Amino acid sequence: ATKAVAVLKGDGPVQGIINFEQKESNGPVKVWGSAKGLTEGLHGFHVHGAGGDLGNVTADKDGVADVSIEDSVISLSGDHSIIGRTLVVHEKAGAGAGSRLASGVIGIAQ
Repeated sequence: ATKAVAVLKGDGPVQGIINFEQKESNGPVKVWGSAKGLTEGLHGFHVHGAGGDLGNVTADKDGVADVSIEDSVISLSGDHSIIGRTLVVHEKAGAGAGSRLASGVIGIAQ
């Protein structure tokens, strides 16, 4: 694909949207967007399955994240295609095996 969207829905006020973008089959995916209704701190932000970790995002004192991560690992086409694989995010701000999540399966836009 060349575009895709992950609509984040979760526990109560936690929601959000995340766009992905790729130009050529082995180029860098650009992951931009935001999610709203969080707590203050860092949250585990990554794609589910093998090969899709995207570090963290910084929720501010309003529980809102802004995301702008270019990415060469993940891919819209190819074998490890994230199209269909689920973008999850921790509601619990910090470290460790977070359990209260908010998910959004990645679907095609363009």
